[PDB]
Amino acid sequence: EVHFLSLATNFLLEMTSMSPDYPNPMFEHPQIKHSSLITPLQAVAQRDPIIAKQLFSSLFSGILKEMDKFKTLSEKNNITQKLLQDFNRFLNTTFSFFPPFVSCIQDISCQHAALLSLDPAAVSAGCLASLQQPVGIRLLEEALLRPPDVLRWVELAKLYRSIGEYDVLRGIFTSEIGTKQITQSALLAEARSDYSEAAKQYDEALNKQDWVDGEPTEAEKDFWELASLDCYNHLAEWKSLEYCSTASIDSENPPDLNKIWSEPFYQETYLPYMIRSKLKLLLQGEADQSLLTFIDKAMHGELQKAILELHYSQELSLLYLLQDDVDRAKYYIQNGIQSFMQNYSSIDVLLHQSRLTKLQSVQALTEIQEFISFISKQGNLSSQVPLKRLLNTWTNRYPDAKMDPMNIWDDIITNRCFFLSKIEEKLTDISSLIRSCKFSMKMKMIDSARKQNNFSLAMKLLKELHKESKTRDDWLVSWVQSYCRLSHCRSRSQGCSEQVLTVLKTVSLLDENNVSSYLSKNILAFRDQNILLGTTYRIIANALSSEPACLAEIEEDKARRILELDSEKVIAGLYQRAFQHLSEAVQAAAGVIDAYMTLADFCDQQLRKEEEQAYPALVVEKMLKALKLNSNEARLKFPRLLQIIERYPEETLSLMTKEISSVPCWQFISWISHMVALLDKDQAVAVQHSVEEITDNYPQAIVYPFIISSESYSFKDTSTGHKNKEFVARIKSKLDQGGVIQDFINALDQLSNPELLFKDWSNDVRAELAKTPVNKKNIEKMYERMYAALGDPKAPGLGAFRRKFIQTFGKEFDKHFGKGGSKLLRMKLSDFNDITNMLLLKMNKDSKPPGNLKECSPWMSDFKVEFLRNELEIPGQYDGRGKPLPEYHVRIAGFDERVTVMASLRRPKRIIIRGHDEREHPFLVKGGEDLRQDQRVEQLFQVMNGILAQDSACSQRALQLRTYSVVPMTSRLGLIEWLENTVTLKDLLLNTMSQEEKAAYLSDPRAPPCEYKDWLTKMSGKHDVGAYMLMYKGANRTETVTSFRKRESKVPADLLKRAFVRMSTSPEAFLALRSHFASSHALICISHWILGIGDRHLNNFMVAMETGGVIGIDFGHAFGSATQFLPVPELMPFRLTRQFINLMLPMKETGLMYSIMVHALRAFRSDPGLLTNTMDVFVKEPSFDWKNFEQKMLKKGGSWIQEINVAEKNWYPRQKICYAKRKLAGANPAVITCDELLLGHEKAPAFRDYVAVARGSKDHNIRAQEPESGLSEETQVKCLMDQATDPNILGRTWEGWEPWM
Amino acid sequence: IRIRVVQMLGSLGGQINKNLLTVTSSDEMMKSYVAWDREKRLSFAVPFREMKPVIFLDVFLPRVTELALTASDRQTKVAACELLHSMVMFMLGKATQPPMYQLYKRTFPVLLRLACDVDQVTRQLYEPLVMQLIHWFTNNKKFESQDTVALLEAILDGIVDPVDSTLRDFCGRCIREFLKWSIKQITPQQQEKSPVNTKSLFKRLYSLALHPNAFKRLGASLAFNNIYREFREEESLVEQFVFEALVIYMESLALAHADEKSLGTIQQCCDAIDHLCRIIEKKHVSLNKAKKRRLPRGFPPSASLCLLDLVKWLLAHCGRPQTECRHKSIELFYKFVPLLPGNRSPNLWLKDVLKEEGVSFLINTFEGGGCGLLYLRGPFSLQATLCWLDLLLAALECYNTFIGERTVGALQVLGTEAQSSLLKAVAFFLESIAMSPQEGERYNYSKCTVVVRIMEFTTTLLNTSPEGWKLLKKDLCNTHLMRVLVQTLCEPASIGFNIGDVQVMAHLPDVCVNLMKALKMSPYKDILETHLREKITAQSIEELCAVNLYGPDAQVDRSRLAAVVSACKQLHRAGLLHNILPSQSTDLHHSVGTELLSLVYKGIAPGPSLDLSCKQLASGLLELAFAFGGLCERLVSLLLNPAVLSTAHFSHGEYFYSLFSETINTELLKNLDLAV
Repeated sequence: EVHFLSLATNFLLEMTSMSPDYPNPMFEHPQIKHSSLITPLQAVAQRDPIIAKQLFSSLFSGILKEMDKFKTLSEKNNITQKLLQDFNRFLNTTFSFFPPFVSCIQDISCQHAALLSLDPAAVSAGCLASLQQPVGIRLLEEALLRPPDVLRWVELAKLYRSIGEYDVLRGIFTSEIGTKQITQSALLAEARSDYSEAAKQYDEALNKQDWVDGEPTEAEKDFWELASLDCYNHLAEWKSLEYCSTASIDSENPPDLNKIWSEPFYQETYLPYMIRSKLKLLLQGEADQSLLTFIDKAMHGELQKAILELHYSQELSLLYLLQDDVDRAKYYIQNGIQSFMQNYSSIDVLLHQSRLTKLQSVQALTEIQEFISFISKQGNLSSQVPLKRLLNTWTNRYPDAKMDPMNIWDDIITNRCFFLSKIEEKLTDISSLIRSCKFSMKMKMIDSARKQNNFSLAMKLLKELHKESKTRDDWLVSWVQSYCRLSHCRSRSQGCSEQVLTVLKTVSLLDENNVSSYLSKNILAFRDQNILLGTTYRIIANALSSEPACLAEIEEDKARRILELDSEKVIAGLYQRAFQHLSEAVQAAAGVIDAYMTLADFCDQQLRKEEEQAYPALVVEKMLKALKLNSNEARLKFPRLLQIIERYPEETLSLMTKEISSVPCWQFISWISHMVALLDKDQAVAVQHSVEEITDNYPQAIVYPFIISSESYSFKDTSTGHKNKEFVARIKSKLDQGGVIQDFINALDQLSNPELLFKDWSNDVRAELAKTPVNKKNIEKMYERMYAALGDPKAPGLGAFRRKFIQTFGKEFDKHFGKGGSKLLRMKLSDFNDITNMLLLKMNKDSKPPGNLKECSPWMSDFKVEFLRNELEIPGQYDGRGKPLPEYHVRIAGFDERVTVMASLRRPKRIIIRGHDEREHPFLVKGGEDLRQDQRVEQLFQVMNGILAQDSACSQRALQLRTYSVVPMTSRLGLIEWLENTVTLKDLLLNTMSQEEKAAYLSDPRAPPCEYKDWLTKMSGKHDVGAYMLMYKGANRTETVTSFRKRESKVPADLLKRAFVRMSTSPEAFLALRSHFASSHALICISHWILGIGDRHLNNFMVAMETGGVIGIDFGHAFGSATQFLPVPELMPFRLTRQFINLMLPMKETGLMYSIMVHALRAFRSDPGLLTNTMDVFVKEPSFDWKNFEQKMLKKGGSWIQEINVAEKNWYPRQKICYAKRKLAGANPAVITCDELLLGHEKAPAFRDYVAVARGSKDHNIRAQEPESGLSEETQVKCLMDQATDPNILGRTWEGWEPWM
Repeated sequence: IRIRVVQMLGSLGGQINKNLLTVTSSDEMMKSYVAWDREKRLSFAVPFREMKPVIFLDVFLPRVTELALTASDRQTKVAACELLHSMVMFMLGKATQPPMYQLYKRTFPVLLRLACDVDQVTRQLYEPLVMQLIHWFTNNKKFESQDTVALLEAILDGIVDPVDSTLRDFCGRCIREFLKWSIKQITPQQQEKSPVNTKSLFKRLYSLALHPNAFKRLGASLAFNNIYREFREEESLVEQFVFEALVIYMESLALAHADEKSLGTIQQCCDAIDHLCRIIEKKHVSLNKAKKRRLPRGFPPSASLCLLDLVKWLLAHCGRPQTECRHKSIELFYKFVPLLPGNRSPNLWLKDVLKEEGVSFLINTFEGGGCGLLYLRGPFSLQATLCWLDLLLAALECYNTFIGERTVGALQVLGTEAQSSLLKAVAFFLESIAMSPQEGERYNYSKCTVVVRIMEFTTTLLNTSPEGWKLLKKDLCNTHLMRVLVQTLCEPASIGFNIGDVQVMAHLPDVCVNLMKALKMSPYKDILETHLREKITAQSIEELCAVNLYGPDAQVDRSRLAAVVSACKQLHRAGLLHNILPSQSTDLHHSVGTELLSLVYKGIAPGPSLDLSCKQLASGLLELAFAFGGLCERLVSLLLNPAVLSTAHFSHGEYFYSLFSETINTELLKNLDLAV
């Protein structure tokens, strides 16, 4: 079979010699004879296999395409049945599996009509052993499109079980092999790492008796056994694994022999758990004596030997080391390393997580090799210092926490303790360092297992080590500290009832010894003990304060122990206990950061509770004495200080100055646009010395935050506020000495387009003066900003320079700015701006936007850096997170001579500037847009995926929000980072359509645009907005649903699937292009909902055509503001439309876009509150008031015009944090849209229909059949996914939001 | 090797180990794992006897194209090259009856990497193919279409890249073929429109040339070295672009100031400008007129730019602190002055304009814009200090050729009648010249590269007109310049001259001795005598010439001897040794010389082992000991000696002859007829 493809194409091409066409088939002048291509084509095929596979697999389908003209209907079916029988015989009869042949038959099968039903249990057994899984997965899914249709799902599960991918594995075990009600409540409780309830409710389902409600088929009757084996294997359950593996094939006392060697399905999925569990149980010290005899009786033959030597071999090396014949084990481990290299060299290179699960065992293999090569010297044991350096290099080399699953941890730990026991025999202080090394490595194992939510695996290790931890004092106090940490962490998931019940029991255990004359000599753990008890009293006092008196009812001794430490004088006393135990440790490296920050956060949350003592004196000192050190958790909490000092101005102000002036002056550069805005605010003397220090040292990182805070700073005349304007003048005068940053910003102002700037000024003046013309001198104070930029051709020369655009615009407007100089400079009427509009329609038909070169702003086009005149240092570095190096940021060195406009409303421009590091950096410039909104939401994305990279269950999936960069240099001018080779989502879905699909989608009377518009007319009557106001009381439920399906069904189905097959052209690459798109879209759909972002239409999604991952841009409505203030609201939480569903067929939606969402939301709402603090100190900034918001919404022209009359007071920047804190702390996502549609559309006409459609029906939807508060993550994302696709909602939404695609 | 890879990868750890595969998995591999064109072309129809099915000839293009570069078997490499050549001919023949430039942009930059790779027979193929399809693409039957721009950018993307030094000189030949065939075919009745024409290529060259990248100017210079064979040997095209763009080649040369000396860019740009200055002196020796000329980057606009403003821009930029531009501009100033219609010379011209344009006007174009703080006495490398040092060096090397030539005088340009700033600047410099470690020696090199220029300036000022001695001050006649001169004479491991170089370490004793010879004829030889008469005296020699010499002392005593040995040898080359050290009131025979000879004679007597540097020191000392006087009769009397040196007893004179045997013979052959 190694040569069969080459021989096949040789015989298939030999007969063209007896064919009459070799007549120079290019027949012209620039030819090549026909023999000069077909001869080297078959000469190259017999040298390497891949191009031969491609030649055969193309020529076969060519012949079968040509056969379909003649050879009429009756014969083709028999021919295809013969080919099907032949391919079945190939797969069943092949002996040494060849990858570019197995892939060749499974490639030519999957493109024809009758060949699809190949052999759905031979495809799996071939692809699992030739290591060509992607193509069999694609073949089986293509057969499941267009009983045999259940075993196919079993073999698809068997394929996806081998390459990781467990989310899509459990996405078919709850939708296809289902229809019962224990599999759902077991897979839901094994989705989270909760491997005890789902291994305790499989015995209850496997020992069932009655079940006459529909008897379950034999497809899940073994799947329950397999999954119970797996969920017994994950946590350390050895004795109850061998029994469940061997006690379903034969009799009770073990006859285990050729029983498992016969019926080869019994050989696959019952052997490895058995030999693994027997070896593991022998590794702790027993006799066992049962797998040795089976191995020695199977150590004959060819079949019963050439599988057990081919697969495992490492257990064989351990077993012969246990029988102590070393060179037998040496031969087997050398075969093992050769086997590992042979396995790794055949996985296709982008098939990640399979290569990780292969790469995570070389440490154990080399540990066995190191042990043998250490023990194989007689003089090695002639002293103890080789053992000493051995223990040192063993202790230094761990598998990491938080990214390695726990069976690998147990592999390394079990092998290391077995090697230690064998060395402890072969060499006879010495017998104390071995025990100390053992105990320390086991404690590292427990501390790793606590982190990644394996608590049932934690508790048994706690109780296993517990009898040893009595010989000293330090070991016992470290043990009880680890127990207290474990019971602290494992109580965060349990409900409000069992919380106090499970944290009370980790109090009385500590009344024994770690106090008997140990907390007087050592002082290091003295702090950690007080920290632990203070946090325990914090948990107890926080528990029953949520639900006040029903919680301290059901329990006698618990209530007596609580009231030992009414009904309010126990809660206040418990808070007193917590504050006292937290002030013990602070009065008693990197351990002081914890002791500071616990007291910091406890007093901060108590103050936020109290606002609805000497706590501000304890917050600021204990926080800043840790911020003096490098502390990233304390680095993000600075505006909490800048709020506590403002609202508490009486004490702790000179304290604040004395602490803030003695600090490293580089840990404020992220918060610099707060401190430079606090200057105009009174009590700014606390922030003057640090600002002067940073403008002395790093003078570049304050420039662009200072221009806007000096653009509006109107002072006071009181005696404490006179020197402040002089200090502002001092910093302004000592900054920008070269006069060059102002020229940079002026050139970027000259780069943009003034034709929309005049439109922006027109809407500004027609919205300013049209209320009542008594506003004093503001038009005369704002006309100079128009007249400097536009006017004579001498004003841009005096500002920055001559323009190629001013040569055709400022020279032009002299014959219509005469009317301006006559009346518009002294207008004071606001009665007719149609005179501006008739000139404005002239300003677009004869104008030239395409400036075609860099020469529109010639300061940058001829740069030529020469000496130190405040060199520019490209805008966008100084991220913070440590000490900067202000020499190695890339200085600007040149501007490229080509600009490109973009496709939007405004048409922004793109510049291609160069760095002194020889690279080219592209960028995009935005003329006339405020950008302290997008900068703030990128800071939110940075804190969000700083959270996400510490939860283990998202770290193993490697989930990160892919950010970008914005720089707001001055107001209305900012740079935004452009990325290379990305395409908008609408452009992907609109290029992928064929030539008549797209054209008859756009221009068509039956098109889903025009059908939706005619539906809007026929339900309401007019042809504008307000038809939406009549439609909600103009149509019932069951009419819009059918009318929505009828126009949904006119778009093609496989459009994203065709988009990912058009560009992948390799069945391996199609899998890891679809899966990455699905994972990234799941993560941004759950991260756009916590801070509720609306307006998620087509062009605000950008995908990257090199790895298929979406990027989210254009952050219009930051908090809940798409359903408050639009005229027609939107009610969906995110965008999960038809195409995002039809990409995932045949799998249902619970496979991949669901477990990502569950794990991400569990990562989010398990935090101390850093996201809540940062959302709070974002929304409490006075730069985006109602005036700035309406000025932002007026930037585009559209559905928002006027008519609020209420929302000047209804902005309410406390209720937004109230609602985001609610839907972060558990809230039904039909109630949040209910409340936020009430608070903006109270006393609206069709308010009842809005609140009805957002509510549900209690017939179809799960979002109407749930409590409005106190939900959980899986049900929360379940009703979330229900509301995202409720066809009553999507039938009534905005016509440009595109709900039908 | 593979077993060692897996063993080290195992012992490397667990948090380190998974750095291996997780780089990105999409950098270069996910440009080979993607399609080339969306809608397929190239339908091949293998003709059977009756059927003729159709085969799409794209699906095994990106594997043939990878076989033909790294095959590691010349039985399949020639198969893949034959298949790829036939496939290129087929896909070229298909499109001439289906746009495929998305295929051209990935099948053209592999033809060059084939066509100049290693092997000779795959060089005999693919060289005429890619030299023929240039002739086809640069024809009017396929002119100005998008397919030719793919070839041109394929050529340029070849010419500027890291490590393909066998390919860049091939892309030069492609540009030469391009330029030849792009005027061999296009006719001037239609050669006024093309954006891939000659002049568009020239603007592409200049926009390449002013680039902060290191390689995009090396690419422009390779292009110009390949197009200077044309652009001069035909007429009616030369007098427009590059006879202005000589300044842009010189400005790219200036921009190449601090890249690397070992890059290979200065040697290319110097030849690039010289290959054209050897044609400006073949036509503009005669052809000079006020025709319609084109303006380059920097000059004021006019109607003609004949020659006279180019040399004025040069003489206004001869103090430009970019050194490789400054050298070429001064050199071109000297070889461009004698081509005015007066057939002038520098000696008439510069004084002829200095009398009638202002005395400070030829001062500020020498001092530059950097004439206008004790924070630098700590030895460090603040970027202000290095740039001021560069300005000072420009101001220092500007005068060094105009005074040294007969173009100007010395007391004319300098003196009290002008009140310049360099005379004060060097005295400011000579205060703390003799005074984060990774940037200290970076400051030390550029500090030490200017004291040599100071010494050369002090040399060249005197020996051209010795009537203006007293215009300099006396701080240079004091314990700063006559301190650093003794420093660079004996032990310049103090003022910053590190050793580990080969240029300045070899160039110190060629400038110290010529400076001293430039001061013995000076009237102030007495300051030199009274300074140097304090360090190399007889008592200092006998306190350096110790009594314990050959032991475990490796560096110390032999170094302390070798310092004054090198010092006196430099003095003897200078011809100033009897103006420092005279002998006793006796005969010729210098007493220090007789003492040194007796010392080396009686040292090897026992009481002896050796080394290599000990013998080098002994040979240097015994070579100095003959430089004092005649002394050869004493040497022969030493050689013929009947003493007996016993050993657990050979001759005691043959040993002393046998060790050295070269210095003795070359001293005996220095004087004849009184030796034999």
